[PDB]
Amino acid sequence: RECISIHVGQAGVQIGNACWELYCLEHGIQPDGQMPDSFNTFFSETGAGKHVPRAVFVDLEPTVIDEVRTGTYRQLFHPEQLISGKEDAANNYARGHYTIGKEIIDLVLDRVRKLADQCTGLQGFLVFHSFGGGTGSGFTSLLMERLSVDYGKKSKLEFSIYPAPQVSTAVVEPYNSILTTHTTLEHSDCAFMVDNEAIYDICRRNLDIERPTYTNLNRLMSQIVSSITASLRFDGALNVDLTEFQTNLVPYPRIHFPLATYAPVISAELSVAEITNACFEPANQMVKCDPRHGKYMACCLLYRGDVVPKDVNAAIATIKTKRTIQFVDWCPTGFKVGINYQPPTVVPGGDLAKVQRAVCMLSNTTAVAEAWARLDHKFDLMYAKRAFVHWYVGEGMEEGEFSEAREDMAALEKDYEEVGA
Amino acid sequence: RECISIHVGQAGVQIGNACWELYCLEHGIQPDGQMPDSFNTFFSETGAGKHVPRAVFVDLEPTVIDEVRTGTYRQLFHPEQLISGKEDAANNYARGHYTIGKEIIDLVLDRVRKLADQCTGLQGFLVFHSFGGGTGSGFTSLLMERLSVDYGKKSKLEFSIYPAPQVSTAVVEPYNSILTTHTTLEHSDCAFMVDNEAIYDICRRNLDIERPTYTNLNRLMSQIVSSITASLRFDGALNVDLTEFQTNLVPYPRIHFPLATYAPVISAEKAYHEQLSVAEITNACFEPANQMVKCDPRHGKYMACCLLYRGDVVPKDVNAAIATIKTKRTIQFVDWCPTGFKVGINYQPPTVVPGGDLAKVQRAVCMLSNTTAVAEAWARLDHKFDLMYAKRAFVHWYVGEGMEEGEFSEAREDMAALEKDYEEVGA
Amino acid sequence: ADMEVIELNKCTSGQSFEVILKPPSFDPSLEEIQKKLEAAEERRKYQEAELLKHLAEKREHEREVIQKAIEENNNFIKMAKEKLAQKMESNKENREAHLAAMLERLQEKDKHAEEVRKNKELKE
Amino acid sequence: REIVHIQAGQCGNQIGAKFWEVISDEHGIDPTGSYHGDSDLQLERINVYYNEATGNKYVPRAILVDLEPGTMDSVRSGPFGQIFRPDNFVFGQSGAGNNWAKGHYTEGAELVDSVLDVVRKESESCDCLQGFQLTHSLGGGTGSGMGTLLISKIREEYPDRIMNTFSVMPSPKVSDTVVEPYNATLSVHQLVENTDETYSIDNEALYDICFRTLKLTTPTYGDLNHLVSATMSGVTTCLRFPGQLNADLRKLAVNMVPFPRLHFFMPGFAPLTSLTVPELTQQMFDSKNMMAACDPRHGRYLTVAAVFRGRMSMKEVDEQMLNVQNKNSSYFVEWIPNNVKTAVCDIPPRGLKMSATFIGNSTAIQELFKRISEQFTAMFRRKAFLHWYTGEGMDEMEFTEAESNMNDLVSEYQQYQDA
Amino acid sequence: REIVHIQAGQCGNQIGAKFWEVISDEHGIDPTGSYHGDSDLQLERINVYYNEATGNKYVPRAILVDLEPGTMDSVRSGPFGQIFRPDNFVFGQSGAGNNWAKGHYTEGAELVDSVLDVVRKESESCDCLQGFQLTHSLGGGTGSGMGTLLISKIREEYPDRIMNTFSVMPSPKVSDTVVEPYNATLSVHQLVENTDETYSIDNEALYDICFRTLKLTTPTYGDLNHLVSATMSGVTTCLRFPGQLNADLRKLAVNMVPFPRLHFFMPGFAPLTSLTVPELTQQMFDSKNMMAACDPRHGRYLTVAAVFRGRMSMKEVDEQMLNVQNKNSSYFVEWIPNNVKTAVCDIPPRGLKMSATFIGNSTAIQELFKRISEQFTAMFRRKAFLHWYTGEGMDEMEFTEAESNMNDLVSEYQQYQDA
Ligand SMILES: CC[C@@H](C)[C@@H]([C@H](CC(=O)N1CCC[C@H]1[C@H](OC)[C@H](C)C(=O)NCCc1ccccc1)OC)N(C)C(=O)[C@@H](NC(=O)[C@H](C(C)C)N(C)C)C(C)C
Ligand SMILES: Nc1nc2c(ncn2[C@@H]2O[C@H](COP(=O)(O)OP(=O)(O)OP(=O)(O)O)[C@@H](O)[C@H]2O)c(=O)[nH]1
Ligand SMILES: Nc1nc2c(ncn2[C@@H]2O[C@H](COP(=O)(O)OP(=O)(O)OP(=O)(O)O)[C@@H](O)[C@H]2O)c(=O)[nH]1
Ligand SMILES: COc1cc2c(c(OC)c1OC)-c1ccc(OC)c(=O)cc1[C@@H](NC(C)=O)CC2
Ligand SMILES: COc1cc2c(c(OC)c1OC)-c1ccc(OC)c(=O)cc1[C@@H](NC(C)=O)CC2
Ligand SMILES: Nc1nc2c(ncn2[C@@H]2O[C@H](COP(=O)(O)OP(=O)(O)O)[C@@H](O)[C@H]2O)c(=O)[nH]1
Ligand SMILES: Nc1nc2c(ncn2[C@@H]2O[C@H](COP(=O)(O)OP(=O)(O)O)[C@@H](O)[C@H]2O)c(=O)[nH]1
Ligand SMILES: [Mg+2]
Ligand SMILES: [Mg+2]
Repeated sequence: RECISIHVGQAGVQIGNACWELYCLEHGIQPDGQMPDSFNTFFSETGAGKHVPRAVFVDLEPTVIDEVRTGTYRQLFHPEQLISGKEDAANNYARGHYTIGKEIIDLVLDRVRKLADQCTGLQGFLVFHSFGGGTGSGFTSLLMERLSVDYGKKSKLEFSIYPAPQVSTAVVEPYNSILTTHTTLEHSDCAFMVDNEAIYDICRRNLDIERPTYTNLNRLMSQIVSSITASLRFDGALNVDLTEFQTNLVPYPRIHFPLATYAPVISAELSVAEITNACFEPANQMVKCDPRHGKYMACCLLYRGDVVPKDVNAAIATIKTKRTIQFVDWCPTGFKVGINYQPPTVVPGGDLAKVQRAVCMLSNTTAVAEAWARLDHKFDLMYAKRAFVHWYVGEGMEEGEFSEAREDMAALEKDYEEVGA
Repeated sequence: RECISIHVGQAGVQIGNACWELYCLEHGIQPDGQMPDSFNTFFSETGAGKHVPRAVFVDLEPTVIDEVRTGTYRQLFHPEQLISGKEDAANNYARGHYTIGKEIIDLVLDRVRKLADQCTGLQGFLVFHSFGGGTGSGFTSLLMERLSVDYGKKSKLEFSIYPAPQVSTAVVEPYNSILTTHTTLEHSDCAFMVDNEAIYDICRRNLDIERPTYTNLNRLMSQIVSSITASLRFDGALNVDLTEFQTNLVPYPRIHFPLATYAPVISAEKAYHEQLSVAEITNACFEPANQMVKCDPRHGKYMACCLLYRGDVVPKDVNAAIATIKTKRTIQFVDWCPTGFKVGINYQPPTVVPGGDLAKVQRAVCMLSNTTAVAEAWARLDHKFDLMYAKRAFVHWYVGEGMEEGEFSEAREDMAALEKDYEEVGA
Repeated sequence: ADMEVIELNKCTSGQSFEVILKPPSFDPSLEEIQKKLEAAEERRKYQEAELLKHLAEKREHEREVIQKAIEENNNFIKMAKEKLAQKMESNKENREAHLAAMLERLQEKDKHAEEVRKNKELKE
Repeated sequence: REIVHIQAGQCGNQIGAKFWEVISDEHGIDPTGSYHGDSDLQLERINVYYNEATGNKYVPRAILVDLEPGTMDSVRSGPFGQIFRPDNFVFGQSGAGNNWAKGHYTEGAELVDSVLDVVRKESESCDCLQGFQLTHSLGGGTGSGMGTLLISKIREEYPDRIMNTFSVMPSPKVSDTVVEPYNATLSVHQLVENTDETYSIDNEALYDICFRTLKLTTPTYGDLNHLVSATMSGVTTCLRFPGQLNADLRKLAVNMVPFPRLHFFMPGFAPLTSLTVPELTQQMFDSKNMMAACDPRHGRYLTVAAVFRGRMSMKEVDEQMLNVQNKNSSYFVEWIPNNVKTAVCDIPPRGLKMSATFIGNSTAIQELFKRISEQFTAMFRRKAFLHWYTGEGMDEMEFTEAESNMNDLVSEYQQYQDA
Repeated sequence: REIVHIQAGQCGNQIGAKFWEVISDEHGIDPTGSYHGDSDLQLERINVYYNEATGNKYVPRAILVDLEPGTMDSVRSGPFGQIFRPDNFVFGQSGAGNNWAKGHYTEGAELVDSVLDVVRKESESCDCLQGFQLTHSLGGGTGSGMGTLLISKIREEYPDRIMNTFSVMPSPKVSDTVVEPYNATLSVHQLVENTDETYSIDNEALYDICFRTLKLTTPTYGDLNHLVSATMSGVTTCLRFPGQLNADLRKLAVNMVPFPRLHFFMPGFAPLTSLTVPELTQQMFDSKNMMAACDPRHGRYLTVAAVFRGRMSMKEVDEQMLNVQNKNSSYFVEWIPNNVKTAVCDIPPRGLKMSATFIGNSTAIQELFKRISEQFTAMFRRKAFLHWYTGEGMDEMEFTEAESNMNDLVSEYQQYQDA
């Protein structure tokens, strides 16, 4: 009933930056923060006229955060909610969690404390961060440690960008990923992975954008992010509420990692059923993998726009009887379906067209640990020669922290496979 | 020579309510209690003007007793003689005899004591109560225990409504019946059962009333009840006092259960037909069809008979009636008995309720019989009990209020004994 | 039927009489228990002083499992504050006299660099 | 003689809002105002559901309980929204969870008192209070959780008095939520112990009823909610009107339950939707017509009760009932003698110049319980989402106590098909 | 985020004069004046190399060190001679020697302070200084000697910050001495210890590049110097322009060096002298094209980075690169997963509407080091000219420590051709 976004580090920021852009257009707030449902979930009607996001932005180098207080939306945020740290984390987790985090962590934590100080029953956090990458792995990890202390119950939802070869990574990446995951894990309640590769693959194919920008990919994620949070922003008597959407998505306290298929992505310039039917689609996934391989344990469709349950149930029926079903051993075969009457608003300049209705399929499938391995294998064979390890042992880390994380990784990789039959 | 009615619980009450209504009409008392033989048997000529019944009324839920101090007759009774107890017995004997009885028993007993305090030689009690049903089984049973202490000799006559499937009962019913009967028995001197079903069957048939009210049935019983007590309101030989009842109906101290047949029951609008012959009324006394407890004595054996004629009648005929049943029906008396027939003639003509469904008659008989086939009725109750109890049925609902698993035992015990005594008086 | 009628009681406003028709043929209370009235009363105050301190039971298990929860969140807090004090210190210690481990490279190639321009002072 | 009424949470509250919108109608009460009805009877027993107030005015005996404002602000606006004492409202402000623990223990207890404190003032201010009845979802959190408790809390502050519940036992079809099996299993154990009569309203039956026979293609939480509403009507009735029996409701209880194990009644209705009398019986006694998803067949009846409504003679009613039990002899128990009772009342409902409603204590209900104790061990099996409650501060084996009790119950139901 | 720049001595200085003459061009700065360029980007990162001054005006972040007036007065006159802050000049006045000792010890130290005192004022007057880069001869004296020291002195006054060097590793084919082997071997030991990344510019390669392919007859210190100049350009670039990555240069470092042993990169260029893109890659990845005289073949790559210049689409760039590694699979290490990264920038250099530059951490460089540690023991197999440094105040075995260290390094490069 009050809901704070934290975006940390290049990705975290840029992803967010361009989906508060979408939130605003959705709720019809003009850049300067003014505007002529309830959506108070995400904004404070501060003073008379203006609206201000319920957000903090933290990067350890200006640049990104900087071109925020540069590019219209200059106004949106209060001067203090964007934190910035003079010196980069240099693509390495040691720095973020320890060396240069130490510095800015205590200020950050005070400013989130300030936006919650002003919420009669805050209920959570939407942490936005990269998987590899200095400050995204590191600071996040540090942040979430501390937050768990100051706000024990209060949910932490992480949105994670699992990285890929061709939306550019960097050698050491894999280390950082394996690294944060492990720490973050026993502190984060539920986590939405986003395969950059998948996203990038959607653009190249469905939009025709040959070599996509960050901002290119970022719009797509924006839409996906909205369509999740959509729930707790406004109402619409038909559903909404992530609170108890999670309920299904995480059967098992290991922070599980839902997979976001999204409805129609079609370039500017379809039947209730058809959109659905593209949710059960490798091609249209949002982490590279596949569930003709893995088993489901939690399913959940998030429809947006003008839709009718009549139409929604008879498309759900014949989804159970001509396709690959895939529900593990011991579950209801669920399908928590949520409709939000409010039609899917999109960015005018952008590459996608106005739709009429858009699905959103959240799935907890076992084959998402296809994605955990491809990360692990990289790690294992680099580490197999200390790779770059020293760059971390330097900033103050341990030879055995790297061990005792990959430790954990191999355990989770099994749990997932261990929910077999 | 002074005679107190106690009516306990729904049935008890309503039955009474509507037959003091007839007593009044009979003795010509206006509702407010004023009037312009002796009948002091049943009223006290209190203060100047008014008459008041010699009655108490006890229910554990208002409602019934309430609509008494509501519906003209409002006046008849003194404020205090109607006792009412906030909380229902809920259809179970446990509550009546123990749990909720305990509360109101000590007050009741004091108010009967009061109507007797003012009787120079009270002679008895006319207890009116249901067979199944919460307070009707339970309170009664508690009452009659206590009365037997405070008033040792003094007769207790019970009028009991043996219940039936279709004048509505309730599962547990059979429990309660069997239950009270056992306790009540070694305390009550003589008892007139009244088969609800029998009564209901009389209406459906003789009155054409398709689906009868309580009030519909109750009137009938009213008539019958009068026609018994008749004796001891007007004085003129046989059941003059209460003692005379034992003498005449019970051969065998086991509280026996006389069966009332009643004379002509004929729907008004017939009123003006040829009134029936002294003989004919008699002849319908010996009539399954006209019984007042479902059973039959072409099956059982008599041991005490007794005709109660009302109206202008003459012995000479009463006789030559009796005469051609002796050689027209099933005589049928027990190995070691005369073939009795104490006849009671009362000159006073049978008065009836104007609104009512029956017509003014000219004479009406009343046949009280002690027959062994009344234990037909004891069995039909027992069988129910036995087969419910065969799985503890509802028993807990009583064990709860404080009863014993073995009180249920040691009552059905008694029941199987009586059921034999009755069959054990057969040649 | 053939009757014979015994006379018994002719009276102001009624008559009685028998009509014997054929010869026959051949041949405490205790005030006591209002005490058992007290027996029921007894075994119900028990009946209920059961479900009572049996439901006073089914509470403060309640009050217990409430606490075995907050009492298990405090475990998670002062278990994982020191997963951080003994890390954000097993660190700033692991480096703060460990970057100065990089200065025994320097005050060494320095107290030798001075040390052999003291060799040049070996041309006097 | 007098009864206060509890509504708890999303389903418990909407169920009642459409319960009060009907009885208030049949008595004739404006949104606020008192009487307006060309009948007269009504006000005999208006006592039983209406502690009346200032001016003439009628305010229902109603305690409104929920753990999120939501569905409660949904009633203050809408139906007879004005009608309930605005101080008889208890908001939760926090989450419900949809998790039985939060409802019965943590976020629950938290409120309890301030509803306990209100049932008190309302009951302790009746005049010969007879009992409580309460409505609720049986899976899901607030209703099911806080409820079970509230009634477990009511007992004790009232031993003595009897416990009445309408419980919507939840199904796979119409609402997912990987959990209810848990919440329900947990509550079913809980009912079995605390209450005297409960009415199993199976949502599965309810929506299968709008479909297999009704062709309502996409059933509202409304219609279906409207079904229960009218079944609530006729189940009461002699409670709230008549001149036949008088119904202590304890008089009910003590007659419809041979075995202490509060046996759960399956209800069912006469003319369905939104009438010869024969044709009104063979409908009421048909399985396609029961509010609990069981075919009373595999399972005989213990005790049955039916109450009829409107202008029709108890001539055909007597002998249509005393018929059903012959063209179906062996499906009512042998050893409970007159175990099917009918009652006649002649003041019509919604539309309808004719309507029967039916209450059956049938071992066919074993069927309904088994199946949830099976969605249960199909999860509590590999200790499924259990973690949502391990974490709430509950023990692992406190689930095994209620599976191991619900199975005990199913077993009695079974045992009783005897000699 | 900010970087000050050191130039030391004859080669170190001339290299920079033609480094600044190119970057100053691409941003658009007169000899003195500020801007003049019909582009716009430029001034984003002009920050990084230009501590700006009075009026508008742009003055480079530049420390100029030499131990004889000579080559410094050669810059004040000539190119963008005016541009450097005249107090950023440190003259030596005495001999250089062309001997590493004089530079690192006696005639060196002498000055160090008055350049250490300047790097301070310029760095300590940046605002989030990122690191230093310095240029120098690796054989010869002042550049190589005073350099090694200056950086050995910079570390310590700055631990923390990272160390960047362009080093001209000197050759038999085209050099002005016989001693360099000494100076270089002494310095190579010295770098391996102090810096984070170094660029080996082999003069052998440089002149062999003007000959084996160019036919450039008698090569000036002019051209050949011009090559390094434009290679310095494209090696920075993302440091000084873009909108792609952002490049902490520590971000570079930490990604290009698996092993602490500051592994020395070998550079190389696209279109050479004084362009299809395929033909731009196979040029950039060809051994005849590397600024360090090695054939990357006998020697696999650890990590590689390439930055492209001019408007051309990253469609063919993506897949031309992700090509080279297949038509040459086994020559990039197996165990460093994505160890070849490309960056695209679209603002042209000197002429050229197309230009790639390439940075490779290859054990092929082992080849370059072995050969100098061999000119060495072909002379330290003699205490040959050693007497120039014995005499300067140095010990005999302080050469053996650096032969014995230069051999250790060559041994790691070797060891890593593993599993
Ligand atoms: C099982 C719920 C069902 C009854 C309705 C839906 C939900 C609903 O509550 N509605 C419809 C619009 C408004 C509301 C009611 O209409 C009269 C009404 C206002 C009401 O009584 N509401 C309850 C109060 C409330 C208000 C505000 C917030 C929460 C609750 O009712 C139509 N619904 C969306 C579904 O059934 C959906 N079910 C499914 O998709 C499937 C099932 C049925 C197989 N999922 C479980 C996978 C649809 C697709 C058939
Ligand atoms: N989808 C998407 N991915 C990004 C974006 N920026 C970085 N990434 C990815 O995240 C990883 C790099 O993390 P960064 O956030 O850039 O590193 P950081 O330390 O958090 O940020 P910096 O301090 O600026 O270096 C790589 O896998 C990139 O592919 C972005 O804007 N969108
Ligand atoms: N003839 C007749 N029978 C009645 C009447 N009222 C109840 N009965 C019967 O008596 C039995 C029920 O007993 P009740 O007197 O109603 O029960 P109670 O506990 O005595 O009275 P309540 O406290 O009002 O419950 C059933 O078998 C009914 O058929 C009546 O008015 N007339
Ligand atoms: C001047 O700024 C540069 C800075 C960096 C890189 C680089 O080479 C292309 C630069 O250009 C010379 C860089 C390097 C190397 C890597 O190793 C392959 C890597 O993964 C990654 C990179 C760069 N990152 C990306 C995503 O390409 C970050 C560091
Ligand atoms: C609301 O008030 C009701 C109250 C009762 C009964 C009932 O069902 C018709 C009610 O209607 C729902 C009732 C029930 C059941 C019996 O079991 C078959 C019984 O014998 C007897 C009854 C009722 N009694 C009679 C004589 O019909 C008494 C209790
Ligand atoms: N029939 C009926 N059932 C409902 C309703 N609302 C919820 N339910 C059922 O009960 C379950 C959850 O109940 P809910 O009311 O949300 O629990 P609460 O949060 O405690 O109030 C669902 O699975 C449904 O099957 C209602 O409107 N009517
Ligand atoms: N490419 C390049 N190399 C040079 C230049 N000047 C000197 N060198 C190389 O470095 C060695 C000596 O460098 P030098 O600059 O004279 O040393 P300094 O006295 O310390 O400045 C020579 O052997 C050359 O190979 C230059 O102008 N350009
Ligand atoms: Mg970073
Ligand atoms: Mg009763």
